[PDB]
Amino acid sequence: QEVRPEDLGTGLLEALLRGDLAGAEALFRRGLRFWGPEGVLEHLLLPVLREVGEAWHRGEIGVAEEHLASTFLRARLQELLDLAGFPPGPPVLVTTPPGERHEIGAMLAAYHLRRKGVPALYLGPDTPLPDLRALARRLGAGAVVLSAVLSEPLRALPDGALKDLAPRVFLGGQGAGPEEARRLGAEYMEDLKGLAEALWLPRGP
Amino acid sequence: HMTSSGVYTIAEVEAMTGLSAEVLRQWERRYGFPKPRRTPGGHRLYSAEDVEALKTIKRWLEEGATPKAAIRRYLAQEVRPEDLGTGLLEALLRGDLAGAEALFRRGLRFWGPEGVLEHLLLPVLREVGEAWHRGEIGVAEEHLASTFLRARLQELLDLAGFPPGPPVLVTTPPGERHEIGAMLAAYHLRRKGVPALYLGPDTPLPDLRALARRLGAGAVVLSAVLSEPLRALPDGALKDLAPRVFLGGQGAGPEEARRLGAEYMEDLKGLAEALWLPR
Amino acid sequence: GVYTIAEVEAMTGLSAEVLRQWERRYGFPKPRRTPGGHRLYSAEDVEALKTIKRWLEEGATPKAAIRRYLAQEVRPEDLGTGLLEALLRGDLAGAEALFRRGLRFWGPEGVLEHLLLPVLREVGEAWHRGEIGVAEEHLASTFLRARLQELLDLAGFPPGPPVLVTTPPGERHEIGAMLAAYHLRRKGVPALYLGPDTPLPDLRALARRLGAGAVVLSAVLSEPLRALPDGALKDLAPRVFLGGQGAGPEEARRLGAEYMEDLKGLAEALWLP
Amino acid sequence: GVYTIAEVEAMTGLSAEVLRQWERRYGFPKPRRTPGGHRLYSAEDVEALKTIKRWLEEGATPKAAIRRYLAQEVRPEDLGTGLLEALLRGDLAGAEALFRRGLRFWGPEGVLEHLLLPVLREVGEAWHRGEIGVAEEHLASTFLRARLQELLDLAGFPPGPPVLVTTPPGERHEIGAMLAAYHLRRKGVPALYLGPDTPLPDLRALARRLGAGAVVLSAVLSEPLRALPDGALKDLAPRVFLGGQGAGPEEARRLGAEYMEDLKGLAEALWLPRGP
DNA sequence: ATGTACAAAAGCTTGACAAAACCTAT
DNA sequence: ATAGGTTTTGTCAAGCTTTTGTACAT
Ligand code: B12
Ligand code: B12
Ligand code: B12
Ligand code: B12
Ligand SMILES: C[C@H]1O[C@@H](n2cnc3c(N)ncnc32)[C@H](O)[C@@H]1O
Ligand SMILES: C[C@H]1O[C@@H](n2cnc3c(N)ncnc32)[C@H](O)[C@@H]1O
Ligand SMILES: C[C@H]1O[C@@H](n2cnc3c(N)ncnc32)[C@H](O)[C@@H]1O
Ligand SMILES: C[C@H]1O[C@@H](n2cnc3c(N)ncnc32)[C@H](O)[C@@H]1O
Repeated sequence: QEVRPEDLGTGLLEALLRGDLAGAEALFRRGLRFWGPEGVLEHLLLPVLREVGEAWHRGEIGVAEEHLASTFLRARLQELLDLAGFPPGPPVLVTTPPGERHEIGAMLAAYHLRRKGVPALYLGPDTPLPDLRALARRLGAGAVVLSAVLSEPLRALPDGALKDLAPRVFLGGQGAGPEEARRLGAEYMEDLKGLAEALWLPRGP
Repeated sequence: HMTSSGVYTIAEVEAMTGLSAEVLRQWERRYGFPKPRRTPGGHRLYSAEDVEALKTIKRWLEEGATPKAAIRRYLAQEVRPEDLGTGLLEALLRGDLAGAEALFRRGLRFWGPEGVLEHLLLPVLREVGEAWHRGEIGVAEEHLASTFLRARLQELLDLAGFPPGPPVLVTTPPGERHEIGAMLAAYHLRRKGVPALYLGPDTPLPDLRALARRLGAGAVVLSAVLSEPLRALPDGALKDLAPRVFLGGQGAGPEEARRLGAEYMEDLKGLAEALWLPR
Repeated sequence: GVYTIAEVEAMTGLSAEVLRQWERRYGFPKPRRTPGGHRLYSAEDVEALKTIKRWLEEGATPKAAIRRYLAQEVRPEDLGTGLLEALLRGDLAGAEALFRRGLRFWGPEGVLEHLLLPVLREVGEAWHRGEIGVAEEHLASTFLRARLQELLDLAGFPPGPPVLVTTPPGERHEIGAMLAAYHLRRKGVPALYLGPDTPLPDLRALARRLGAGAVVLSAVLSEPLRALPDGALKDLAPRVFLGGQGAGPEEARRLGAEYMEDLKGLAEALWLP
Repeated sequence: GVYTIAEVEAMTGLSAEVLRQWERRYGFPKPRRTPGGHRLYSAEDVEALKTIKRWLEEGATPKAAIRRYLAQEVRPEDLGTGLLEALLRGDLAGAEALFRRGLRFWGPEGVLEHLLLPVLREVGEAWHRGEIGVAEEHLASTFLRARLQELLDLAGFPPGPPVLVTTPPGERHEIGAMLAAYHLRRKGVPALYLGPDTPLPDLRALARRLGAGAVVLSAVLSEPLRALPDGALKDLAPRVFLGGQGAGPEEARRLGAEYMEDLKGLAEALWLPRGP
C-alpha cells in the first residue's frame, strides 16, 4: 500500500495522531529512501512540524497531540545526526539563545554542518551566554551557531551580547533577522545550505 | 577461577610477570594502572585480573611497543566496570562524541539494556548535576552530556517492541522539564510488552485527559523530578486523567501522590507489573 | 584508541618517516597527541592505512588514495557491497561499523530487509559460483547471525504464553527462524527462539508443558519437509505456522500447518483468527 | 587425623612458635584445645600449611598468603541451579537478569567457568538421564550462546594477522570454539571466529589468503577426529592448535596439531614458539 | 603455654637521572 | 635522511612505616 509523495505529509500526521508509532516510523523510512537525508527534512519533517503548530493554533489538536508528534520527529532527526560522521578538529557549538525552547532548528543546523564535514557539537537548547563563551574558549571552538525561532528571546538580549562568544557567531531561524543580528553582533544566515560554506569564506565576501 | 578481584603481593608479581617491583610502582604513578587495593597499613594487594593483564602488556612491549601506549590500548579494550562512568564523563567533557558513543556501547554489551541504564546512564547524570552544583562544570557542558545520553536512551526506546492495543501515555507534569525520568519509565514498560506512548515533557492536564480519552489509553504515567510542579497542582488534579494514574520520581512522594489522586510507585521495575494487577 | 608510530611501522609496512610526511601535506592521519607532542594513533586509523597500502600497490597515488578514502560517503546500495568486502578481508571492526550505519538509516526492520538479507543471498550465490569458499561464508554468516541476535535481545520480552520458534528436523538454516522470532517480539509477542533442528515429539512436549500458544517453523530447504509424513505438524500447538523458501501452500496443507508468505503478516495472524 | 603442635612442625617445616602467632594474629589455623590447653591440628590444616609454605617460599607474605587461601569459599552456587530452572520455565528475562548478576561478581572469565560451563554440562546430563527433552536443551543452549557472543563482541578486536577459530568437519558443538576465541581476544589476539564445521581445504585457503598466523580447532566429540587421516591438520596454518573433550595428546600428534589442555595457556602459547 | 616485646625484612613515597625513542626542520 | 632539541622510561637512593620471624618473661 505505497502512498503518493505529497500524501506522505498528510499520512504521517494522521498516523501520529492515532498513536501509531510503528506505522509512522515506516512512513518516514519510505520518505528517507525516496528523497534522501536532506530531502526528507525539507519535504516531510519541516512541513509536518509547521502544520502541527497551525493545527494546534486553530484548535484542531491539543498540546498533548503536538508533544507526541514533536518528540517522534525529533528522535528521527537525532538518528540522522548520529548517522552522519563526526570529524576531529576544533568543534562548532550549536544551540539556541536563553529562553528559546525550540531545539529542532538547532538540530537541523548541526546536521547540515556534519554533512559537510564540520564537527558540529549540538548542545541542546537554552544555553546561558557566559557558560557558552566559557565552553567555546576551553574547547577552542571555531564558531558558535544559534537558532532563534521566537523573536522575544533575542529582543531581551542587550546590544553586542553575542560578539565575543567565539571567533565567528552565526544567527538564524524564523525569530531572527538581519537588522537584529547586526545589533547583537552576530552574522545573519538566511538558509541552512549556505551556512556550511560560510565557514570557509571570511566575514563579508 | 571464581574471584578475579583478589589479593597478591608485589613480590609475587615480580616472579610471575618478570617485571621488577620498582617498575610496578612507577607505572602506578605515571599512568595510574595498575591500581590495586591497599592494606590498612599502606601496602599493595594486586588482583588476579591485574596479574594476567600485566602478563599481556609484557608481550606487547617485547613485540615492539611503548608502556604509555601499551597500557592505554588495554585500558580501552578491557576497561574496569567502575571506570566507565568516570571515562564516559571525561570523554563528553572533552567533546569526544565518537569516543563517548564507543564507551557506551561497551557498557551496553556488559550490563545489558536495563543494566547499562542503572549503572552507567543514571550515575553519570547524577554526577553531572552535582559537578555543576559544585561549580566544576558550566551549564553548557551539562547540556552536551545530557543531550548525548538522551539520544542513547531514545535509541534503546526505539529498539524495543511497540505492541498493538490500548496505549499508555507517559509524560511529566506541567512545569517539569526533566524528561529523562519519563523516558526510563516508558522504556521499562515497552520491555514488558506495554505500548507506552512517550509524549515528551511538560504536558497540560486538560490536553492530557482529552488525548487519553480519545485514544482509549489504559493508564497515564507521570515522572516528577522536582517537587514544586507538584505542589503547584490542586487536590485531585490527577484523578480523572485515565483509568489508572501513576506518579514517581525524586520529586514525588506517597503523601503527595495521595493528595493529587495518583498511585505512588517507588521503583521502575514494579511499575510494569502493577499494570497487570488491579488497584 | 592509542598506538605508537613504531607499532604502525610494523603493522602497515610503511616507515615512520612516511607517516609524518602524509600528516604534513595532507593532514591525514591526524592522531591524538601526547602532552609532549608524541603521536598516538587509533585502531580505526591503523586499519585505514592498511587499506591505502592496498590501493598504492594496485596502482594509485597517495594524494588521491587518501582523498578517495576521506570523502567516501558510501551510497545506500554500496553498503551491501561494502559490508561483504569488509567481511571477506577479515575486517570485523569495519564490518560492525558499517552495519551500525545501516541500522541507523533503515531502522531495525529496514536494515534486515535491505542489508542483512541481500548480503546473505549474495554470499550463497557467490559460493555457488565458486567465487568464495565455505570458510569465507562461515565467517560472514556467523557475524550477521550475531548482529541479529543482538537486535533480538534488544527487543522486549513480554510475559504470558510463549510462542516457540524453530526449524524442522534436518533443517540447519536458523537465520530464517530468528527473523520470524524478531518480528514477533517487535509486535509484543513472547517468541521463544529455540535454535534450529528440533525433533517433533520433543517440540510438542515442550509446547504442552509451557502452555505455548503457537509454534512457528522456518523451512529454507524443501527436503526436510518432504521427509515428514502427512499431518506431522497438526498437533504440535493450538496454532502451527510454516514459512520460508523451502515451504509452500500445497506442502503446508499436507503437513497440517498454516502457510505464511511474509514475516510482516505473521504477527497480525496470531490475533485475528 | 589430628596431629600435635610438634607433629605439624615436621610435616610443614614451620616452627611451633610461629603457628601460635598465626592463630593470634590472622586466625589460622584454629586447632581444637584440650582441657589443659594443648593444640590439636586437623588434617585439613596440615595440607593447608604445606600450601602456604610453598607460597611463602615463592615470595609471599603470611597476611596475604592466608587471606589468599581463604578463597576456598565457593561462589553463589544457587545461581547455576536458578539459571537452569529459569530457562526450563521459559523465563528469558529472569535468566538474563541472573546471568548479569553472575557476570558483575565473578567477572567475564569467571562467569564462564562457574556459571556458563557448569550449566551446559548439567543440561547434557539431564537430557541424558531423560529429565529434559531436546527442545528444552535447545532453548538453554541458544540462550547461553547469545550471552557468550555478546562478551565476544564486547572484547576488542586488534588489527594484524588474524587467528582463525572453528571446529573440525562433522563437529557441531561450537561453544567450545567460541570460548577459545574469547580468551584469545581478551589477550589482544585478533581471533576470527568462523562458526563450527569448516571443511579443511577451504580453511587452508582462507588462512593463506588472510595471512592467518594460526588456526584453532575445538573438538568436543572424538569421532570427527578419528575420521580424519594422518597429518590432515599439518599445513592449515603456520601453527595449528587442537583442544576440547574430544581431543587428546596422542590424537593431536597423529593429525599434526599441537595439543592444548587449558584455554588459559592457549593465548600465551601462540606468542612464543613451542618445541616438538 | 599463653602472651607481650623487640629487631630484622620488606614496602612505600618523593626525588632525581641517564639512556632510548621521538618530534621538528633543512 | 642527516642533525639537533625534547619527551619518555627504566633504574636507583634516602627516609621512614608496616609487617613478621624470633625470643623474652611468666
Ligand atoms: C514543536 C513546537 C514547540 C515545542 C518545542 C519542542 C522542541 N524541543 O523543540 C514546545 C512544546 C516546547 C513549544 C513551545 C512554545 N511554542 Co512552539 N512550536 C512548535 C512547532 C510546532 C515546531 C517548531 C519547530 O522546531 N519547527 C521546525 C523549525 C526548524 O522550522 P523553521 O523555524 O521555520 O526553520 C526553517 C528556517 O527558519 C531555518 N532555520 C531554523 N533554524 C535555523 C538556524 C540557522 C542557523 C539558520 C541559518 C536557519 C535556521 O531552517 C528551516 C528551513 O526551512 C512550531 C510551529 C512552527 N510554525 O514553527 C510552534 C511555534 C514555533 N511555537 C509557538 C508558540 C506560540 C510557542 C509557545 C510560546 C507556546 C506557549 N505559550 O507555551 C512556547 C514557547 C516556549 C519557549 N519559551 O521557547 C508559535 C510561535 C508564535 C510566534 N512566533 O509568536 C509557533 C509558530 C506555532 C504557531 N502558533 O503556529 N513549541
Ligand atoms: C539534565 C538535567 C537538567 C536538564 C533537563 C534535560 C531534559 N530534557 O530532561 C535541564 C537543563 C533542562 C535542567 C533544568 C533544571 N534543573 Co536540572 N538536572 C539535570 C540532571 C543533571 C539530570 C536529570 C535527570 O534526568 N536525571 C536522571 C533521573 C532519571 O534520575 P532520578 O530522578 O533520580 O530517577 C530515579 C528514580 O527517581 C526513578 N524515577 C524517575 N522518574 C520516575 C518515574 C516513575 C513513574 C517512577 C516509578 C520512578 C521514577 O527512576 C530512577 C531510578 O534510579 C539532574 C541531576 C540529578 N541529581 O538528578 C539535575 C537536577 C534535577 N536539576 C536541578 C535544577 C536545580 C534545575 C533547574 C531548576 C535549574 C535552573 N534554575 O534552571 C532547572 C529546572 C527546569 C524545570 N522547570 O523543570 C537540581 C534539582 C534541585 C531540587 N530538586 O531542588 C538537580 C538535582 C541538580 C542538582 N542541583 O544536583 N536540568
Ligand atoms: C548461511 C547458509 C548456510 C549455513 C547456515 C547457517 C545457520 N546457522 O543458519 C550452513 C553453512 C549450515 C548451510 C548449509 C547448507 N546449505 Co546453505 N545457505 C546459507 C545462505 C548463504 C543463507 C541462509 C539464510 O539464512 N538466508 C536468509 C534467509 C532468512 O532468507 P530467505 O530464506 O530467502 O527468507 C525470506 C523469506 O523466505 C522469509 N522466510 C524465511 N523464514 C521464514 C519463516 C516464516 C515463518 C515466514 C512466514 C517466512 C520466512 O523471510 C525472508 C524475507 O525476505 C543461503 C543462501 C540463500 N540464497 O538463502 C544458502 C542456501 C540456503 N544453502 C544451500 C545449500 C545447498 C546448503 C547445504 C545443502 C550445503 C551442503 N551440501 O552442506 C547445507 C544444508 C544443511 C542442512 N541440512 O540444512 C542452498 C540451497 C539450495 C536448495 N534450496 O536446494 C542455498 C540457497 C545457497 C545457494 N546454492 O544459493 N547453509
Ligand atoms: C549444547 C549441546 C549440543 C548442541 C550444540 C549447540 C552448539 N551450537 O554448539 C547440539 C544440539 C547440536 C548437540 C548435538 C549433539 N551432541 Co551434544 N551436547 C551439548 C552440551 C549440552 C554442551 C556442549 C558444549 O558446548 N559444552 C561446553 C564446552 C565448552 O565444554 P567442554 O567441551 O567440556 O570444554 C572445556 C574444555 O574441554 C575446554 N575446551 C573446549 N574447547 C576447547 C578448545 C581448545 C582449543 C582448548 C585448548 C580447550 C577447549 O574448554 C572448557 C573448559 O572447561 C553437551 C554436554 C557436555 N557434557 O558437554 C552435549 C554433548 C557434548 N553432546 C553429546 C551428544 C551425544 C550429541 C549428539 C551426538 C546427539 C545426537 N545424536 O544428535 C549430537 C552430535 C552433533 C554433531 N555432529 O556434532 C554428548 C557427547 C557424548 C560423547 N562424547 O560420546 C554430550 C557430552 C552430552 C551427554 N551425553 O552428556 N549437542
Ligand atoms: C508551540 C507548541 O507549544 C505547545 N504548548 C502551548 N502551550 C503549552 C504549555 N502551557 N505547556 C507546554 N506546551 C505548550 C503547543 O502544543 C504548541 O503546538
Ligand atoms: C539542572 C541543570 O540545569 C542547568 N541550568 C541551570 N541554570 C540554567 C539556565 N538558566 N538555563 C538552562 N539550563 C540551566 C544546569 O546545567 C544544571 O545542570
Ligand atoms: C549453504 C552454505 O553451506 C556451506 N557448505 C557447503 N558444503 C558444506 C560442508 N560440507 N560443510 C559445511 N558447510 C558447507 C557453503 O558455505 C554454502 O554457502
Ligand atoms: C547433545 C544434545 O543433542 C541434542 N540432540 C539429541 N538428539 C538430537 C537430534 N536428533 N536432533 C537435534 N538435537 C539432538 C540433545 O538435546 C542433547 O542435549
